[PDB]
Amino acid sequence: ADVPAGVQLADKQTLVRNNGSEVQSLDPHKIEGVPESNVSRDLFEGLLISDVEGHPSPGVAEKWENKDFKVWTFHLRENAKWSDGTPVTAHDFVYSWQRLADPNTASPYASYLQYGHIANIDDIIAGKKPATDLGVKALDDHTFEVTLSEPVPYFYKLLVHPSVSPVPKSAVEKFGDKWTQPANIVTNGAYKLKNWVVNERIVLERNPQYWDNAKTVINQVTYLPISSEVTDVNRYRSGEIDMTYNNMPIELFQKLKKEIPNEVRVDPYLCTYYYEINNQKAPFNDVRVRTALKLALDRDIIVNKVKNQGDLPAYSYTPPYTDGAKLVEPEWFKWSQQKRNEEAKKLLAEAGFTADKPLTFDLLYNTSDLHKKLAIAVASIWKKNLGVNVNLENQEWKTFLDTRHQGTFDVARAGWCADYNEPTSFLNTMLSDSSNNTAHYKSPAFDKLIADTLKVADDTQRSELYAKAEQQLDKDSAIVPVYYYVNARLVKPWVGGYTGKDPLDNIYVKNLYIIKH
Repeated sequence: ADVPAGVQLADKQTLVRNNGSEVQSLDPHKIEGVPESNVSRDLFEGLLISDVEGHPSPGVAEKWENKDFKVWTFHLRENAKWSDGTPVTAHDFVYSWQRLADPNTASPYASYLQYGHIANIDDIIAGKKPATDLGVKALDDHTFEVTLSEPVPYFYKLLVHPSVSPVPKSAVEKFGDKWTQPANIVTNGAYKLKNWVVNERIVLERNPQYWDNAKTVINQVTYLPISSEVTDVNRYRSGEIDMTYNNMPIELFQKLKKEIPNEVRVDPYLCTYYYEINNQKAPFNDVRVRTALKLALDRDIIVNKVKNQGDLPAYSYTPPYTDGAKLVEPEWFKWSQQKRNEEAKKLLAEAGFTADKPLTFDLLYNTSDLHKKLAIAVASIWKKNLGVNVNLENQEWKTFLDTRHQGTFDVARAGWCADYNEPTSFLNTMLSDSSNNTAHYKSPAFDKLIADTLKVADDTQRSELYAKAEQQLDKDSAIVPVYYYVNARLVKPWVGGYTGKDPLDNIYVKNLYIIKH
């Protein structure tokens, strides 16, 4: 943390943050969500980290170079250490990235190594080559070298993500699945795990072995698993919570802006809210069905009437403000809703749906006041505008993610936030073989367009290919884009260090501080 000259620090430097749900895991290779990553950034530190404004900055690596954007060499700081006092080395990273790549780890982010194009990743993921064949090596204890199969100019930007953070081999091997328990875990971020009560709280305490520990101000941070945005706001206003999760209650949001304007933080956020269609399950394997749902959804109603929190109606997967996005707004988005509805009704009728045999399916969402209210509204909009019947089903976060990976669903509420600020952070998740492809979308044409982006050595050609890839996704109606999120949350006046300038919202508690109040 960088405490401005003249600010008075509170005697007690403790923080309570709501985290939206119970985490899937504390193991960096078994996680894929925002709640998981929120805790991960405090416990595990990779090569690079985001600074307070989100710029890729030195993490375990103090400096790095690239040779033709294909061979990246990371110089690790000599004083990087784990919470048990042992050094963080290049060998930790070799082991960790191999474990991420190994099919037996079954990481939801195994494909992150394909996104960066680390040498031999496809064969390793497919079980054709051993994980030890991955294009990574420790040149010495403090030098980690990464070899890519093609030039990736933005490669370093990927390295702040939890999936590429180091894990302690000794603990993993000795304790297996219980390595993340407080008594067994070993961490290298600014914090260490003190307590973990499932569905109650996660308590982290400062890690004195952290290389930058002298600049850490908060001594303890608690992460709560409250999925009710109303409850989160209530416990924030009661004094228990210092920072809410960034999902706001429809019930209370308007009032909050007028009641505590200075505490309501609303900043740009590179995330897209959409309805994920299971593309491999009939009748959703029919583009006419998918297009009808996409068109019959009234974004103006949802975004400006039901939600009204500053979100922008979406027509794409990648947010248009992503660095490098030069997207073409589709013609259907410019139409009137009635015109969209007619087209939707016509396509559904074409697909074989009548009043006698209407389209009926499930709408899965993770337990939440916001998602339930949006799902009820969408169910109503689709019933009125298209004559479809929707069965709402809620599931806890971890279960919900597993269900989408399993393909045991029809339509699911979804949200994707950038891992790095570049269009492929979104587009790569729709590749036929992506470990993050929960839409179960497989398009050779889409795959080709993205493959071509690293075959050109020009940003204008790359951007045009990204625009074409979005048009392909849109023509196939892979998903139902709803809106581009805004990062809205409540932050107590005494919480210093949260600028809200980072569009990826990669917060580190080590950068925050409590002002005397």
